[PDB]
Amino acid sequence: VIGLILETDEILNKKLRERKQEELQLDYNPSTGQSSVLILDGGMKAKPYSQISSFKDLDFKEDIEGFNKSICLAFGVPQVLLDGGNNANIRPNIELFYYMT
Amino acid sequence: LNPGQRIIRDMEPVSHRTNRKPFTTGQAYSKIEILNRTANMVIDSAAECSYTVGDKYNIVTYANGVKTKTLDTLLNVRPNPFMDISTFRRL
Repeated sequence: VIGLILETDEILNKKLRERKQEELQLDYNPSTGQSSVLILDGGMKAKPYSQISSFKDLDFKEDIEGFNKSICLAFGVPQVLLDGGNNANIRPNIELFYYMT
Repeated sequence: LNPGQRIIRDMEPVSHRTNRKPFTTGQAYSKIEILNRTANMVIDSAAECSYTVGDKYNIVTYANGVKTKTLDTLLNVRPNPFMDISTFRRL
């Protein structure tokens, strides 16, 4: 994860560059820091980057639910017994499980 | 007798197997859960049912001289001297 990308076309003193990387990161965090405004001098720019691979494309709920349901189907245990439900769901499912399986 | 049984015989002298892919059948049964469960359900439900021998119809049959008690024992209790009733029904 990245918060800010700043670009310059000159070789600006690697050591103090890393020091400023630490300083900005600590200062601009609202949990530990009280700064909000940044001023760029000397020609340093800010690249408007985006996020390439997010965690919202990985929607794995339906597949995992399907695998669990298919395993329960294979053994024969009704899903209501594992999850739990209302009385009309509780007792007939218990009878069906015991008898049929 | 039927005057046209010879034509029906000539149309199909012998039976044809309709289970085209036995090996694929076995592999699918052995490695996929929605087939194993359904097939086992059908076979077990069919094997659970019993049978009752009742009245005797006054017709000439292929096998004659068999009493009601013997049929009751064969269909319900133990068909073969060497095999289970449940195994026989499931097979």
